[PDB]
Amino acid sequence: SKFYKIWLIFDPRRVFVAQGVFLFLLAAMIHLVLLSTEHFNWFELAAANA
Amino acid sequence: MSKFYKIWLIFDPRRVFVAQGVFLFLLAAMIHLVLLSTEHFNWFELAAANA
Amino acid sequence: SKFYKIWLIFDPRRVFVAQGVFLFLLAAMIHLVLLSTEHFNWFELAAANAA
Amino acid sequence: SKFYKIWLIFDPRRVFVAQGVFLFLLAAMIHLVLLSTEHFNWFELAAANAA
Amino acid sequence: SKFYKIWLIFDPRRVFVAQGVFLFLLAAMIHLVLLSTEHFNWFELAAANAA
Amino acid sequence: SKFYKIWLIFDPRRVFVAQGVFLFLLAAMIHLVLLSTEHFNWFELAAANAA
Amino acid sequence: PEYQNIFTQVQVQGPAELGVDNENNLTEERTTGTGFSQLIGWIGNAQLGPIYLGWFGIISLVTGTLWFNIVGFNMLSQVGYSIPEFIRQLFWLALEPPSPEYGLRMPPLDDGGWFIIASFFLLVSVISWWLRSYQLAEMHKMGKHVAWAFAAAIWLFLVLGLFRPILMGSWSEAVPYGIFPHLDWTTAFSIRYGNLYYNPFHALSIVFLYGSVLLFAMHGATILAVTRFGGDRELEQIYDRGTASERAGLFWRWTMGFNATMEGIHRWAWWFAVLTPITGGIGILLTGTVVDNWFLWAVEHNFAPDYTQDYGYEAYTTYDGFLGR
Amino acid sequence: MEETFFGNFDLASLSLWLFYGFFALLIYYLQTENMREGYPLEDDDGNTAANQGPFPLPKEKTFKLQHGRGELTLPGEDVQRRDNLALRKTAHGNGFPMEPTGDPMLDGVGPASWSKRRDVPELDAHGHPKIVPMSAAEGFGVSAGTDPRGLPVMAGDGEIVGLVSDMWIDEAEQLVRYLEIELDPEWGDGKRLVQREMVRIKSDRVKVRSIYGKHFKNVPKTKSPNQVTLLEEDKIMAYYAGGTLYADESRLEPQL
Amino acid sequence: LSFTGLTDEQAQELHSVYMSGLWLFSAVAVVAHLATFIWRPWF
Amino acid sequence: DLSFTGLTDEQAQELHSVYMSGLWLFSAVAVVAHLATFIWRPWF
Amino acid sequence: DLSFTGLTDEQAQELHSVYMSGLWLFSAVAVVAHLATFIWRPWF
Amino acid sequence: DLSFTGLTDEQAQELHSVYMSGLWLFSAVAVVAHLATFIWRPWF
Amino acid sequence: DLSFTGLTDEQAQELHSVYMSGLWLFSAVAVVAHLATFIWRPWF
Amino acid sequence: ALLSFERKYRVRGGTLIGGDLFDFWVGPFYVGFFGVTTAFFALLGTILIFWGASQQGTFNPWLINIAPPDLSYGLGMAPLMEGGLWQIITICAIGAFVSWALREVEICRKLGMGYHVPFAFSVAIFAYVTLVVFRPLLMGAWGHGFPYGIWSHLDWVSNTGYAYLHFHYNPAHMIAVTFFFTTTLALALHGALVLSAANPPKGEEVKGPDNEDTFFRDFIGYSIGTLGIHRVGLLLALNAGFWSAVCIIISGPVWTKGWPEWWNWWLEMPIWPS
Ligand code: BCL
Ligand code: BCL
Ligand SMILES: CC[C@H]1c2cc3[nH]c4c(c3C)C(=O)[C@H](C(=O)OC)c4c3nc(cc4[nH]c(cc(n2)[C@@H]1C)c(C(C)=O)c4C)[C@@H](C)[C@@H]3CCC(=O)OC/C=C(\C)CCC[C@H](C)CCC[C@H](C)CCCC(C)C
Ligand SMILES: CC[C@H]1c2cc3[nH]c4c(c3C)C(=O)[C@H](C(=O)OC)c4c3nc(cc4[nH]c(cc(n2)[C@@H]1C)c(C(C)=O)c4C)[C@@H](C)[C@@H]3CCC(=O)OC/C=C(\C)CCC[C@H](C)CCC[C@H](C)CCCC(C)C
Ligand SMILES: COC(C)(C)C(=O)/C=C/C(C)=C/C=C/C(C)=C/C=C/C(C)=C/C=C/C=C(C)/C=C/C=C(/C)CC/C=C(/C)CCC=C(C)C
Ligand SMILES: COC(C)(C)C(=O)/C=C/C(C)=C/C=C/C(C)=C/C=C/C(C)=C/C=C/C=C(C)/C=C/C=C(/C)CC/C=C(\C)CCC=C(C)C
Ligand SMILES: COC(C)(C)C(=O)/C=C/C(C)=C/C=C/C(C)=C/C=C/C(C)=C/C=C/C=C(C)/C=C/C=C(\C)CC/C=C(/C)CCC=C(C)C
Ligand SMILES: COC(C)(C)C(=O)/C=C/C(C)=C/C=C/C(C)=C/C=C/C(C)=C/C=C/C=C(C)/C=C/C=C(\C)CC/C=C(\C)CCC=C(C)C
Ligand SMILES: COC(C)(C)C(=O)/C=C/C(C)=C/C=C/C(C)=C/C=C/C(C)=C\C=C/C=C(C)/C=C/C=C(\C)CC/C=C(\C)CCC=C(C)C
Ligand SMILES: COC(C)(C)C(=O)\C=C/C(C)=C/C=C/C(C)=C/C=C/C(C)=C/C=C\C=C(C)\C=C\C=C(\C)CC/C=C(/C)CCC=C(C)C
Ligand SMILES: [Fe+3]
Repeated sequence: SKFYKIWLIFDPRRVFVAQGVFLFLLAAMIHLVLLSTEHFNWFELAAANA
Repeated sequence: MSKFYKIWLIFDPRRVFVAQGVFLFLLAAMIHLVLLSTEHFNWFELAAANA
Repeated sequence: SKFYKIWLIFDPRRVFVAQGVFLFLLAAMIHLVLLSTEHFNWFELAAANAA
Repeated sequence: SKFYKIWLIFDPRRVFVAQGVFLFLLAAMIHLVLLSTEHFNWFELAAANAA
Repeated sequence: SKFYKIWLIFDPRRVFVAQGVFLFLLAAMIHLVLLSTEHFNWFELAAANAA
Repeated sequence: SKFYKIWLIFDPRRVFVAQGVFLFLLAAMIHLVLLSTEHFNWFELAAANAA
Repeated sequence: PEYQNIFTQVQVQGPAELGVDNENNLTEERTTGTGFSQLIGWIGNAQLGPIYLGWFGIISLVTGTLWFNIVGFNMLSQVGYSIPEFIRQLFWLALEPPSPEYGLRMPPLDDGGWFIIASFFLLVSVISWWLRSYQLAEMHKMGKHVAWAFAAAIWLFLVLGLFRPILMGSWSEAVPYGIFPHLDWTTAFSIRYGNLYYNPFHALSIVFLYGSVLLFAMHGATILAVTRFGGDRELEQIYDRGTASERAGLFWRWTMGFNATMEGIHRWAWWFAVLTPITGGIGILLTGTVVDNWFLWAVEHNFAPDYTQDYGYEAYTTYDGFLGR
Repeated sequence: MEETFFGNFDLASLSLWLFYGFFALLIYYLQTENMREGYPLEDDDGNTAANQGPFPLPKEKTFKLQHGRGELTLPGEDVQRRDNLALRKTAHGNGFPMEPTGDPMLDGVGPASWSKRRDVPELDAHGHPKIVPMSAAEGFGVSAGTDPRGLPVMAGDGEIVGLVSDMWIDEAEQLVRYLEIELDPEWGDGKRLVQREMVRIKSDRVKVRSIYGKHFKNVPKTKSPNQVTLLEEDKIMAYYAGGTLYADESRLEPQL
Repeated sequence: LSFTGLTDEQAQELHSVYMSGLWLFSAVAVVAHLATFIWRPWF
Repeated sequence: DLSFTGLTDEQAQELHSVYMSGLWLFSAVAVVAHLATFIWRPWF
Repeated sequence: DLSFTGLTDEQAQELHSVYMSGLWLFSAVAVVAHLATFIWRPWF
Repeated sequence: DLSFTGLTDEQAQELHSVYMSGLWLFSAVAVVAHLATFIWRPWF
Repeated sequence: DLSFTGLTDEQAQELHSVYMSGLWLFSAVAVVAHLATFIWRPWF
Repeated sequence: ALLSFERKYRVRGGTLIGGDLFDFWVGPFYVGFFGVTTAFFALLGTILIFWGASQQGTFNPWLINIAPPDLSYGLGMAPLMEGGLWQIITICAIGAFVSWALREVEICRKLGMGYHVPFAFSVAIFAYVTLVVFRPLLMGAWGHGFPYGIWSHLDWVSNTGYAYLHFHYNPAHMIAVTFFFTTTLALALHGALVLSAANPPKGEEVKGPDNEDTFFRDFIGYSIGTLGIHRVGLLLALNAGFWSAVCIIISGPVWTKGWPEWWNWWLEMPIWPS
């Protein structure tokens, strides 16, 4: 495709900071949702495995 | 339909792309949160209920 | 008829953003109204149908 | 008849915006009072029917 | 008879807006007053009339 | 590979302070969520081993 | 009577003031969109000038919306997506903190799990806004008193929802995200731990809260009283003291025996306001983690008043007498 | 922790006494920072007073003034001191009011007293004078309220002493500062400035109650009609406020 | 004569289009009200 | 000749022609969506 | 003509051609995700 | 032709080529992590 | 050729090389730490 | 003693009553006719507090408590040690506060400045007056005033707050509290701007009004100005004092049930569906 032209509109400095902050907040939020559950809380699964 | 490309004359592509991106993610997060609030489409609860 | 003159009075940039937020808010509001009713809540009906 | 002169006094863009806001709010209000009544609430009538 | 001179005192643009706001509010208030009464509430009468 | 140009757009001084406080804040948060866990609290676990 | 400078009696509007600039190049991130409101111009400046939007500002605005939306989406889902009921119960609904049974662990999404996630975005949003205040002061080449004063407010903000729950070992100690519920929490917090009136730091915070309103009524009235001498231009009165600073000082010197300077008034102003959450943060941090009962603490330290009169209503009147029968 | 260090002195009590020490230091710091101007105290005769207060003078702080106006250390000799004041002591001791030796408004003593500020106009960020007439200001106009230009000016005794020809604005803050008064030949000779804070603007007139009709001819003037210095600003504003007590004997004498 | 700086000829052109839209909006409302009255009369 | 936004009469038709094209496409999808949901669970 | 943002007719057409390609790719993924979800747990 | 933020088309071409390398690298680790997690504890 | 921070290609190229050396060193200690703590008390 | 600039301001005149009989300065303080009455009322009130403290049995400032009479005494005078001393101290306190405000009028009249400060203090007096005489008058007994103790008057606030079952739900309390937390908000930021502009980083020039004007423009998108902040600032604090006076004068004379029950008007509106 010709997706390389997105950088002709977006500033590379702005996207990378936004992309970096958005991805970490996503990863932290998704990880917390897993911790909320009882089936995917790996900390609780280890306790239940002993 | 085929002449929809003129929308970029009215709209600045820079600010609309940002507005679309924020709206698209907020839509995606909101719908997932709505699904999680239900008793049937909470895929996390169904995984536990299936084991 | 000849309603094209509305764009001589209304700025196309300002109306398009105005109707964009209005359309989504209306669409979101009507969807929420359906979700507030027992009959038209498609999320709660899937649970009943599955059981 | 001769009412066309109202635009020599009223600003067409200032009134069309006011008319658009007023017309939707008026339409929303009447739709709301219909839902308040038990007889004209089409969402509740649909729930009552086929049940 | 010669009441047309009221426009020499009242600005036509000022009075027209005030009259338009006053007339709708008066019409809305009277309509709401009838709904308050138990005899002229056409919404509740239709429910009673339909038995 | 080619990622060495990431510094052509980011100020190394500005990133490193943000890149530095973030790691400690992450490490502190990760270290605390293990303390809140019964299975991984090494402080409370040593007491269990001592018995 | 004489013109009390409370509302400006004539407004002048010129070209919009886009702001000063230096080598830090502030104008890159400014919106360059200005509006003038004549209604707000009666009491203050009428220009709704451009706002500098950086990355701390955008991240704070975006993450603050996520906390606002997550709380709002939960509240809307709490009433079953009933918009009329959501509006009716808007002041009553909230995003309640996790149940105490979960401690500091991550609770289920319906039992405070979304509260932690919403709190996480709120914490990022508040800290980002503080960084914006710090960065803007540094890029404006001024002192960081705005950021430092904000950090004092964040101190109580962090203690209420982050520091004390960690020290107490339970996320349930946080404050619910509701209009009335955080008022219920405020009342319940005082009742649970004795009487927060007898907390010395709560009393100390009230001293500076009362002093802040007392000073800023005094400073506002004094400046408006000397605004006929250009007293509202305080900065020029600091670098070159006029009669506005002299009469303002002499008014308070002749009234209560001592006064301040045009610059020293704001040091009193800054510190009294800053000490309001600083003492409050200490008082809340010492509540539960240390004391758990403040009136008994007052009795132990001998500053709780003792009353000798009787307590029942029968000791003062009769039921029939009160009813007038 | 729920243990007392000694007796009933717990962590909560320790933090309370730590704040007492900090607040005592803060009060000392705040009060000394308030003493950068006006000290030493001196007495009525002008000599340095025997008593100077419990708090010592603070260490000198230096202000780097903008627009190339040099440095400024507040603790030191005050350049705003006024000399040759037209006052005499009503008592040989201290703590008694001074009696003006002439016209209090003309001599600038009491409510009419000004301060020897810099004889240069206040400058905004750009560098040009902050307060300028609307005729000199570009793009400025009245946006709300009553425009005082052209309205007659009424004094405290009801006399009409002229009409407002122009009004000076703070273009940096977009605020009105003064109103020029074109004094009538029967009352004055030229143009006088009155601050916006001492004039009440009505529909048909602007009224200043502090100054009578006969006192406008003595209002301090400006060297140039395009700018006003801080010294002229201080003299003009103080004159009007001095009329609140010195316009007539009734104002100075007790009201009851 | 004209408070909006708009000519008489322009006003007649504007009103003719506005009335055409008004009748079209009212025509839909008449059909909409007719359908509602048949489905659930209120008289 | 009348214009408050600077668009020429000729080019206002060009914009409105597309705007109708977007309107009918948006409305056509809405009709199909409304048709589908009425067969699913009618509200009349 | 009628360029409110400075883009010419060819630039707008070129940008929309890429945007439509991105839109369809995003929509194609959404349909597959929606198709898989309905098979897993239908909502109709 | 059109460049709002300034860099030429060739510079944007090489910027995206490097960017997709990071994007594919980030996705490759994400897919493996998602694949490993599903084997460990499936959510479907 | 393109730089938003005023650094030439070779100046940032050696900036990255020394930076990764810290990153790999930081990750190498972390890899050993996770490998050590998994043997101690595994979470999988 | 004087200041480096005080001599030119210490002029004769500006009194409201008494003329030059009292028109002198004692130390830095200005003594007027109302400075004489302030000295009499403040000293008499202070001494009577310690006289009441002596017979109360304790001189501990925390435990000193001069309480109002019982509600049975109504609006009449009570025995001086059965609540009557509180009534005299209240009269002395009201006389001292009014004299203090009137003394400030003489001071600012002699300085040719506005009367904003005595007016602003009068709001604080009104908040005290509505607490000690106005509310007891409406409720029919002097025993409804707060006692004169450092910690004893906190128990009155706590009991009066819970006399309406949850006092946060008082609508006027919400308005008044919102003004306190915002007045301190305005004080913190306004004090910060002047300090930040006058005290830039070391080695850099001080800033003028423009720099702080454009700072909150860059910060929050709007700046009320140097003059506006003092105008809104006095209004924010005066409204804080006024609405606090309102919230307590409607608690008992105007509203006797619980304050949560007040919000029942909003809950059961006819528009809300059942
Ligand atoms: C029954 C009620 C209890 C009570 C329980 C409490 C509790 C509980 C607390 C107080 C505290 C306070 N109490 Mg108390 N208090 C009572 C009786 C009183 C009385 C009285 C006359 O009776 C008074 C005057 C006070 C006064 C006070 C203040 C001194 C103090 C708050 C400090 C501060 O400024 O907060 C203001 C600070 C904040 C609001 C938090 C900071 C906010 C952050 C920084 C801003 C984030 C904004 C957010 C993102 C939203 C932004 C949205 C914008 C639109 C964009 N209390 C009784 C005893 N009191 C506090 C304290 O202890 O301090 C030591 C506290 O926690
Ligand atoms: C159970 C307790 C209830 C409660 C019950 C009450 C009650 C009861 C009252 C208030 C009132 C107030 N409450 Mg409440 N309130 C509660 C919780 C709170 C909280 C909180 C964070 O939780 C806050 C911030 C507040 C805030 C406030 C303000 C609205 C107000 C404080 C008094 C006032 O404004 O000054 C006004 C007082 C004055 C201005 C004093 C005047 C001073 C005089 C003129 C000068 C004194 C001079 C003196 C002699 C000193 C000189 C000596 C030395 C020489 C200097 N409340 C809890 C829920 N609240 C009080 C009020 O409104 O009073 C009007 C009131 O009566
Ligand atoms: C707009 C409302 C705000 C406000 C404003 C305000 N207060 C003011 C002023 C202003 C504008 C002044 O100009 C004036 C001043 O000069 O302050 C330094 C003042 C003032 N308000 C003061 C304090 C104060 N302000 C308070 C609050 C407020 N005042 C509000 C927040 C409070 C609270 C909340 O309680 C207090 C305690 C004083 C520092 C001063 C008034 C000085 C005065 O009245 O002097 C004459 C009297 C004496 C020296 C002593 C009199 C003693 C009595 C005869 C006996 C005791 C009576 C009293 C009831 C004792 C009760 C004790 C117990 C409750 C512990
Ligand atoms: C303790 C002394 C006082 C104080 C001090 C203080 N507060 C401060 C400061 C200081 C010194 C600042 O510098 C700072 C500031 O910037 O002030 C302007 C601030 C501040 N404290 C504030 C308020 C505040 N102050 C309070 C109290 C106080 N703090 C005291 C009065 C309180 C209380 C009573 O608790 C509050 C709530 C803020 C206005 C401000 C900084 C908060 C901030 O901006 O946080 C970042 C968050 C956002 C930008 C967004 C928040 C959420 C939005 C409402 C969501 C968007 C809604 C919108 C409808 C969009 C919807 C979109 C969707 C539909 C898609
Ligand atoms: C309730 O909701 C629940 C269900 C819980 C929920 O979770 C909702 C989830 C939702 C909504 C998912 C939303 C996620 C989305 C959309 C995923 C976006 C993710 C993306 C897009 C990944 C980009 C990766 C690219 C990077 C990160 C780096 C590239 C790295 C390189 C290194 C860049 C630099 C390249 C160079 C060559 C150097 C620079 C060159 C020069 C300067 C020349
Ligand atoms: C039940 O009761 C409650 C619950 C209360 C309720 O729900 C009440 C509901 C009520 C009251 C309904 C009120 C809604 C109404 C009335 C709906 C009108 C809404 C309409 C009609 C909106 C259509 C918009 C679609 C377009 C139009 C898209 C356009 C798309 C195209 C792509 C854009 C055009 C592009 C160009 C022009 C290119 C530019 C051209 C050049 C540059 C040349
Ligand atoms: C055996 O079975 C039997 C018995 C057969 C049976 O089934 C009985 C069923 C029966 C009887 C059906 C009863 C239902 C009925 C009747 C349905 C109501 C029908 C309705 C409600 C019609 C909607 C159309 C409204 C639109 C779509 C408006 C669009 C509005 C436009 C968009 C205007 C707004 C836009 C503007 C631009 C204007 C603003 C102007 C400026 C801003 C200038
Ligand atoms: C129980 O009662 C309760 C519920 C309590 C109650 O309150 C009852 C309700 C009450 C009493 C409300 C009373 C209702 C009233 C009064 C109804 C007003 C409604 C009106 C007036 C209808 C206007 C329609 C106008 C349009 C929609 C035109 C369309 C315009 C078109 C689109 C043209 C636009 C222009 C152009 C295209 C270009 C023109 C320019 C050039 C040619 C240059
Ligand atoms: C209560 O409500 C409940 C029921 C919960 C609910 O959920 C209701 C939800 C409701 C009503 C929301 C309905 C959502 C709607 C309608 C949103 C449709 C979304 C749409 C239409 C947009 C998607 C596609 C956009 C992309 C993704 C484009 C791709 C962009 C590409 C990637 C850009 C590439 C471009 C370039 C590179 C430019 C080239 C440059 C040069 C040539 C210079
Ligand atoms: C129309 O739009 C939609 C969208 C529909 C909508 O509804 C709009 C939203 C609506 C109406 C919601 C209205 C929100 C309301 C009323 C909320 C009021 C809020 C109140 C009163 C706040 C109380 C004080 C709370 C404290 C004091 C917090 C301090 C805690 C902080 C955050 C510390 C961090 C905490 C943590 C736990 C850290 C977690 C992090 C990790 C674990 C890493
Ligand atoms: Fe100030």
